[PDB]
Amino acid sequence: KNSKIFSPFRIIGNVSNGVPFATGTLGSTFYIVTCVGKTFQIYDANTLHLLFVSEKETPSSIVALSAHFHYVYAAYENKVGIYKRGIEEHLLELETDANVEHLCIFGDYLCASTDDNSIFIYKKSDPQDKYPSEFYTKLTVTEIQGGEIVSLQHLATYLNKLTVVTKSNVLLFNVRTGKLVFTSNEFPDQITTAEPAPVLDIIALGTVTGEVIMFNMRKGKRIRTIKIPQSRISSLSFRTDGSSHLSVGTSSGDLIFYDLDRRSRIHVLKNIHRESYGGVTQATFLNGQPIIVTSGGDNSLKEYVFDPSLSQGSGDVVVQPPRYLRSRGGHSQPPSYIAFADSQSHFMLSASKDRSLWSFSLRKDAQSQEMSQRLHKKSKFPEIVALAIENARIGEWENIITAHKDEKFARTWDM
Amino acid sequence: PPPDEEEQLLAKFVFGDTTDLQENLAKFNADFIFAAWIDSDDEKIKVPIKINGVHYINRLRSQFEKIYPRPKWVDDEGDINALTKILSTTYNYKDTLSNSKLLPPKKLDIVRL
Amino acid sequence: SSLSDQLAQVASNNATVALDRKRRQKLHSASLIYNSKTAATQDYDFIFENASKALEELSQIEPKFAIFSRTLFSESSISLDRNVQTKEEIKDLDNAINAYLLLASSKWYLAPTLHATEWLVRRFQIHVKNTEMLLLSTLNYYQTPVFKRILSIIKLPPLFNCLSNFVRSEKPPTALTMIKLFNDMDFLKLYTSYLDQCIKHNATYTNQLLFTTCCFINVVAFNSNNDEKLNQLVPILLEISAKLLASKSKDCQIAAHTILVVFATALPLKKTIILAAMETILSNLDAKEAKHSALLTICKLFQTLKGQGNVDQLPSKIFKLFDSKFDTVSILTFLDKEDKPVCDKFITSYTRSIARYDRSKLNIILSLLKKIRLERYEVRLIITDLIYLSEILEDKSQLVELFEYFISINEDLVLKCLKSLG
Amino acid sequence: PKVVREAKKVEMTEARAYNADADT
Amino acid sequence: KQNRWLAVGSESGFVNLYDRNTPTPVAALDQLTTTISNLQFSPDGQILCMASR
Amino acid sequence: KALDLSLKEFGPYHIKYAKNGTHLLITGRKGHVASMDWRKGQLRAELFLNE
Amino acid sequence: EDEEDIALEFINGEKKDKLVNMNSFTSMFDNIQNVQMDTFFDRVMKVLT
Repeated sequence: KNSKIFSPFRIIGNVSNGVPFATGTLGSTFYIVTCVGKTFQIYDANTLHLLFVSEKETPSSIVALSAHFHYVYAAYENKVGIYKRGIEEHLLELETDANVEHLCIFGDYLCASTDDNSIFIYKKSDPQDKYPSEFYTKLTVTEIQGGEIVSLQHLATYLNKLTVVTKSNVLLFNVRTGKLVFTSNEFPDQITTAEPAPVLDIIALGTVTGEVIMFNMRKGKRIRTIKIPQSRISSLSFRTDGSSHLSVGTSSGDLIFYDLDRRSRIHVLKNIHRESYGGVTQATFLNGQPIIVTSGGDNSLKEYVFDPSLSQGSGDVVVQPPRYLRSRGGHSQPPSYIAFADSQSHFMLSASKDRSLWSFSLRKDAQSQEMSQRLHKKSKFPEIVALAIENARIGEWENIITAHKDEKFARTWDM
Repeated sequence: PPPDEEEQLLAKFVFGDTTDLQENLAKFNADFIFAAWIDSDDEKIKVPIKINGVHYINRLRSQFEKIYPRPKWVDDEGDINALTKILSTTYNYKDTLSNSKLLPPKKLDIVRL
Repeated sequence: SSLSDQLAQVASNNATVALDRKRRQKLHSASLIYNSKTAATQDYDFIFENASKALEELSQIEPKFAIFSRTLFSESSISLDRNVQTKEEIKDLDNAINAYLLLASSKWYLAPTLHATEWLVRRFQIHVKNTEMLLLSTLNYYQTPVFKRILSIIKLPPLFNCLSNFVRSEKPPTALTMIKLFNDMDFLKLYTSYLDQCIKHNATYTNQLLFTTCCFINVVAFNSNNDEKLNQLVPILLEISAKLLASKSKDCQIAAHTILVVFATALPLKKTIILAAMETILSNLDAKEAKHSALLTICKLFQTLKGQGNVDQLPSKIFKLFDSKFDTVSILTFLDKEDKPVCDKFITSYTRSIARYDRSKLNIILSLLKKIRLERYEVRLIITDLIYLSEILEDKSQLVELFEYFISINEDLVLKCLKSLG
Repeated sequence: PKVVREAKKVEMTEARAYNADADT
Repeated sequence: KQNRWLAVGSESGFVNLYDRNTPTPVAALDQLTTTISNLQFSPDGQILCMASR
Repeated sequence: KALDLSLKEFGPYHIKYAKNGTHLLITGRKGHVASMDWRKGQLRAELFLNE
Repeated sequence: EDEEDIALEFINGEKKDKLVNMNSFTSMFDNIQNVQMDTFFDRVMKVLT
């Protein structure tokens, strides 16, 4: 399987495979880590210019990503790998065949949940250690305690407590002592998404039937209930720019923003991500800015910006609608044909079964654009089956020729 | 002895005191013009700076509220308001034409074969 | 950000500083009663003297104006400069101004208001700081010469760019232009808060309401073709309508009726929205003119309905609410008049409601069908359930008479309902 | 005239965030 | 079943519609610019197609 | 009156205050100098010389 | 009798309402001054009705 002439380098045109992305800050630079099959890529929020890539491909597909400063924790099968700048430094191997699903890293505790409802706790060998390595203990949640684990979350100002969220309800476990300290009341609807709110002791819960719950742990009681009938929550996030805004992502591909102070809907973004590919898999507000990052299974990562209000007074009332800032994307299906655009080897033309022709950059810019299908005067075209390109006459006339499936003519394109 | 009310009125005029104006201005209201979890570990655990866990949590509690100001919603917890409720529930207000047996007046859904 | 853009922010912050002589004339020259040359010559004491007299006239017409004599039009206020007042003191200053403009909104036609507001413009520079609120109070005086004077001395906010043409222009803003400003979705949400400000305080007055009803009605008209625009008009103008209905004022409730009626014809809505519309319409229905308008509004909303359940019976809570606010005699009078609007869909829904809930009212059903001709499918539905009544409910003289009425009119179709049902 | 809506540009600013090491 | 609609062509192309349920036309269609050659209703009568050669 | 502007194009910038204090001159190290009055909010003259 | 017959009868039953067009309420501004609002809503219905 190893070549003496060739070795894998990286993947082009794939920004996200559908796994939720993880975000972090390195000094003044914010970065976004996205899973790409058996490898991951880190993009700079300022420009969506890639920074680092995995040195090697994992033996198994990565299930979940967690990013903490210079270290990103990736889980595949029963092993959790700790990566730095895309370089593998220390690998965490679980003692059970059960594969990992949900990861939470707070302080020196690394928490991994397997499909068998077993949570593995790891701790730093030294207080100044950079990453947890040592195995602290194992905590398993049984069916009587709760249902299948939805996600592992840790709230701020909690001393060694893991807010385990299950389909049935939420459970509070003290990792240091390994005891179930509190069980929340059963919820009628299945929980799908859990997001810690910027407020304290309140964690947002997304159900399968369009319900968002501001469950306050401290009171052990519901605080609020947003209703989105005929919808399923896929992601949640809060605005930390000083405005109490909550972004609700849905599997239908719609991202909704609420003014939770005003109990009103600021705006709705429709069909940002394809419903067939899972809609909005992940939508996170950037920490302390009006920028929200959204992703989906359609191989697209997108940015929105909230423009400051146009009204001198009652600025909280007149909220500018979200706007296209920048995005990276590519084919939604495997490419059918590939070719080298220029001798300098800086851009690639690529066609896939999604009826689209795309140009991908091979440099750190990661620039990507879909060649326009708008016709000159004298739905997408059928699938490209063959293509030829030359560069003797770029800028003078058409130089690309393409053949389509079940089509009796060929169309030309200009690079 | 404290000054008389008459003296205060004269003092206000001379020194240009405007505090009475601002207090009325501040009092201006437009309407008038018109233990779920108890963990033994947290009590016993002692954290070096050495302070008790509960007091440490409260200070770390108090540290967080400096980091992020608390918003007002967390404080917050026939019928006339039915319209406001339904508008909140749905962002779709077009009646689905699939049920409607009468075609739309202006928009014709037509596809070539 | 470029230094010029950042610097433009600095200039806006220090707009009213009056640091040099040249800045002072521009700020002081602005006036609503006098021209620029004379305005530069009139002094704060002179302006305050006229304003103080003006408020006394304003106090007599409405006692509420007398309060501002203690706060805004005080002799001490001559020495108050906003530039030297700290951050918390400005909002309280802003709040007191904002309420005064609400009072002046209904009295702009009166001359004393203009003199009283001159002190605010000259002393507190409301035209520079509270530019949005002053204009937003004076939208309905657009043809009045005052609004032209306001445009000349005022710098328009970004949302009011449509009025830039009429700043220092001999023609006043036309009927057509406010529609464009009111078309913009940002402003409608801006205006909404101000209407919400008046309704909580009951500041809505007819001349205000009349202007507003036309405008929302026109904005629906201006966006009639564009379907998706109408869809995003739904969250805003209805929740305005829900508020106006909540108001005890009869004028507000009817203003809600007109907007609901036109939009439903412009845009077909879900039934749950239509049924919910009733319960807010009927919940606060007390005035004599409001119920007359509400009943007409109610009938139209069914005429817009074109989906299954178009003529189904009203829910229990809705039906009970309707008969309380409109006894059966009233609708008989409603149907009696020759100029009655098309309400066959409502009556078909209403008659089916009578059968399911009220056994005593069956003899009144016979009267309704005679008064108004129901559509053939609607008659078919009324026959359908009445057959169920005979099987379940005991036979009655009124009940058999209802069939005998169907026997007399279109005998053959009564057999179809019987054939299809038993 | 149409209502002018300016894109301008957005530059992010560093913000203080709570540290989970104190939680541990 | 009985027809509830009746449309009359003309060389100018006007299509006067009559409700079959002296008669007065419900409307006088005035779009097609030429002698009307084709008048056909939908099977349910909810659509009228008017065309000229 | 407290004025803070962030710009990195020709940093660092040396700040000098007129004797009367009305007009502000800031000169960038890589060569941009702008003459402006902080109270007015009006830039007086701008030089983009790349020296 | 078939359900499609009932459908066709419902299609026959519907009767017109005049559609709201671009210039239908434009004249309303002209006669907005010093008019009772009940008569205002009457005029709105009249242009509608």
